[PDB]
Amino acid sequence: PEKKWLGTPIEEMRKMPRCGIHLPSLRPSASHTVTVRVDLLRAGEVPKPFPTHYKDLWDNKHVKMPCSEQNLYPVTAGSRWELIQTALLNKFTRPQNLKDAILKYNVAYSKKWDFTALVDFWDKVLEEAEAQHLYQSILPDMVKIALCLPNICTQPIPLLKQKMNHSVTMSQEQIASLLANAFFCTFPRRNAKMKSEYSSYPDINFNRLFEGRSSRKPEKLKTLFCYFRRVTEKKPTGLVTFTRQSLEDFPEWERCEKPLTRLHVTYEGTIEGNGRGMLQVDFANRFVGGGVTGAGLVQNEIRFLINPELIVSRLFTEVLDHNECLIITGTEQYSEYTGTYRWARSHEDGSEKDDWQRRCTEIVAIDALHFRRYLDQFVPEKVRRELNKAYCGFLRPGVPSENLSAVATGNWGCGAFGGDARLKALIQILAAAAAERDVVYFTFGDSELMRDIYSMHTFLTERKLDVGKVYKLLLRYYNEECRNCSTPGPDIKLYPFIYHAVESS
Repeated sequence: PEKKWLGTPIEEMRKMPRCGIHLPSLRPSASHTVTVRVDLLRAGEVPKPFPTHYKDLWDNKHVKMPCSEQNLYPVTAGSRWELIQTALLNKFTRPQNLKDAILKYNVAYSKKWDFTALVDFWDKVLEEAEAQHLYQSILPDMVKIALCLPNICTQPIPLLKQKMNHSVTMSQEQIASLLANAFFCTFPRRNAKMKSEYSSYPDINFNRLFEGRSSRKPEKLKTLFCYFRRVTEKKPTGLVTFTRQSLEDFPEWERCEKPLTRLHVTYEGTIEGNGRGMLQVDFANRFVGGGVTGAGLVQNEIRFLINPELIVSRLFTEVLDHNECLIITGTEQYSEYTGTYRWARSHEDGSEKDDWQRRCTEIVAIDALHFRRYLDQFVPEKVRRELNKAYCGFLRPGVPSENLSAVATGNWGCGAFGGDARLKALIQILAAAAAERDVVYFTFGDSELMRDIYSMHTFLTERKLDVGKVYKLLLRYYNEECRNCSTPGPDIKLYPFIYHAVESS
């Protein structure tokens, strides 16, 4: 029988907080927006906002806040924020009450936004007492934090545009207020099909969670209301950092002399459960979070539900270009799940916090390409694209490699997305090697794949092939077995080809 895991013992892999650099003082800079009072930051205390009082920017470089005095609506032109306040400061006893409240400041979508799934959740899925608690406690508490937005998020939030290398660090409390607003669909300029300014950003308002008959919707709502119940009953005290990273220069893959690093590979366990303290790869959509606020539940998006603070990145994160990723440090897990997705129960996150009061949970969104024609991914241009995407996700400029955790990852962009698991494993191993990080690879039930990955890594390591030598083998595979292949896949597979090439010298 196959073993459960192979390679380096997982406990010998580096992880946070132990491996981490000494953090300098948290402070704003040209590359770092910090929305809280750093001098008053104290463990277990809700951070205070900086500035003390709301300051507004309504322009193309910052989030358009719903509480802006430039957020106008027909009443003459009147305050949409005052209308939002009046709409939401009402008693809800039936789901149509919530629908009508939300539509008061979204009149243009009165017909276009269906609320069938919300109605069904409220009346059919919840028991009478659960529904009562929803509308007597949770929803009014959600309204309170949402309408406190100008007192909570006092500092303009910059848009993380393409090509920006920039960080935003905000409190979990600030994020809660932002997400309560997203639930009540209050963010202006984020709704229209013909959107101009925000066409290159993901949806943020939660309207599409309320629509349709999908049996998935009630499980999404359960998971989000678990979060909203938690943060309203006990205000979170941590910080979260969102960093856009955009690299212009990449390794010279054909000549790279860096050695392969360590590997732990296993067909049991999960990235979030067993990669604690490690850099956790989110198998992302280029629109980060993908369809999380609307339809379907695909590769990675479950993470955005169980760590819902990740969702707020959609407010300010432009669609990722090929050379870009988003790194999120400090999100908390609020829910556990089974499966077929179903909310199981709440989660009490036990992670330690770093010196900036950020939970030791680092997630990187990197989007694989889709391969609608299988052989496309072996073309050198496409191998390099994926290498560079992974490398951007793994690299930490100016951080010594000894202070970097192992990368916790798995079958990135494979299955129905068209990626070949064995190629993608080797691509991630090479990118990790170039960024000088070890790899913890979860195959999620596939024990033969675990063995095949371990066997290849062992062979390449023992024969002392560096990144460049392995890349050259991938080029040979393309040129000799793929370029002229007239069938969907070649007769000789990649790993067998690599073994024979090296063994024949």
